[PDB]
Amino acid sequence: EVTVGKFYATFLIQEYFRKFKKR
Amino acid sequence: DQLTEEQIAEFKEAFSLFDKDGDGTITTKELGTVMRSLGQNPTEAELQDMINEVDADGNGTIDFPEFLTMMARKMKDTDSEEEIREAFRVFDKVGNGYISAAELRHVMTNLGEKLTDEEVDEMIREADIDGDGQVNYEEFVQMMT
Ligand SMILES: [Ca+2]
Ligand SMILES: [Ca+2]
Ligand SMILES: [Ca+2]
Repeated sequence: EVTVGKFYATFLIQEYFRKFKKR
Repeated sequence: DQLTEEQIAEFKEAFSLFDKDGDGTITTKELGTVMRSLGQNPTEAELQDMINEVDADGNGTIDFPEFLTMMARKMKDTDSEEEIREAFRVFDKVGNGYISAAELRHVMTNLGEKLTDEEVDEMIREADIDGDGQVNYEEFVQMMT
């Protein structure tokens, strides 16, 4: 669970970058 | 269960963040490079075990089909709110309920590989709604939604 969460957290930061660029 | 081309492409962008040499695999060395850049310091044994959680065919590296299997399952199995809560706990290293502006700037600068200083400045300024130099959980939720 910890390893998966760490990979997923970096994807979620990249998702923020996409969202911010849209706003 | 549905997975669009766009969703797959976004997961590929996450893969390539670790696969910095573009050879189609994530190694213990590449994983360790990213983790150390973010202030973690796993042993080589810990990095091998981390690769093994994702490496379905046992050849010692993560390829994109393995990465995609893991990332799509995590997205499917986790409510969107818990995904964000978990991520906040990842970046709140102390566990005090806050990510300092300096810490978030460092995370963004290392994970958004082309971002300029001005871009990260705008993001931080927008993120820290109340302007206290920290990003709390409610502010992090606003970022992600
Ligand atoms: Ca590689
Ligand atoms: Ca493999
Ligand atoms: Ca704040």
